[PDB]
Amino acid sequence: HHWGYGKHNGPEHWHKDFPIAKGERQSPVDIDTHTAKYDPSLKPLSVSYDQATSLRILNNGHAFNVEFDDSQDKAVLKGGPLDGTYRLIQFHFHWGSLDGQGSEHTVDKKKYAAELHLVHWNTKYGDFGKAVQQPDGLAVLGIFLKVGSAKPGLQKVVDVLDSIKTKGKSADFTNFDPRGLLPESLDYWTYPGSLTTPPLLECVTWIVLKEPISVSSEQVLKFRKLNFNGEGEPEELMVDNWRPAQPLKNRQIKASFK
Ligand SMILES: NS(=O)(=O)c1ccc(F)cc1
Ligand SMILES: [Hg+2]
Ligand SMILES: [Zn+2]
Repeated sequence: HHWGYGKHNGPEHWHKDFPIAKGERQSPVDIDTHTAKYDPSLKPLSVSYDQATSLRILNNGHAFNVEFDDSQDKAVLKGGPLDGTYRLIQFHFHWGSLDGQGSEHTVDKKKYAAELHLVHWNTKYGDFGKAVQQPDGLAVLGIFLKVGSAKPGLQKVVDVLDSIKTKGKSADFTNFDPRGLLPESLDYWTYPGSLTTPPLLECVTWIVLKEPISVSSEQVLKFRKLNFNGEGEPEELMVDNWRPAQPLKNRQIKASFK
């Protein structure tokens, strides 16, 4: 009836309705650290999230998204491998049923427990819908999450999950500061890719951070208690909402550090 991550509508079937799945610049991919080219001409990232306005949080049956007011240049990403300004529209996570899987990108075949995606769109295109029709319309900042110590800034997110347990539920989520989810260093790898969920459009410049953030076992436990199903339908726990690594093909992954 629609795509998902189950046996019958999972990643291995998406190509049937989304032919782009077998394309040339699909994500995610495995980051081979020994083959990434150090590119000294890449500039440092400029993450300016101080006037950021979160509006709400919702469960959409695939994951949960925290949405921001993107009608103005209030929270932006610039510099790095980018030309122009990209406005923050929302962020979400991909996670697993077990601590040893959950991330979409891998490092030297290594899978982390989850992965954060901060989605931005190229302001030169006017709105989000126009950006997805261009090769450089989107910029997604990806951060790996590892099980260890509790992350203070993640707790607000964790406290509200209970109010959006099933598909379609939302709740107001104001005054959330996204800066509390970043690691100390902004060293990164970059490559041309795509959305990791249908429609799988190849409009993305991926920026994967080297240093992961650590979150407590209890914090990740609460993610696994959400539901794929809407209210009143049989329960299907929301876990393993990740796409396996795709072939690199004719692409090169660059690194901003030696
Ligand atoms: N997971 S992701 O590639 O960052 C993604 C971003 C925006 C979407 F609308 C759908 C998927
Ligand atoms: Hg595109
Ligand atoms: Zn994502």
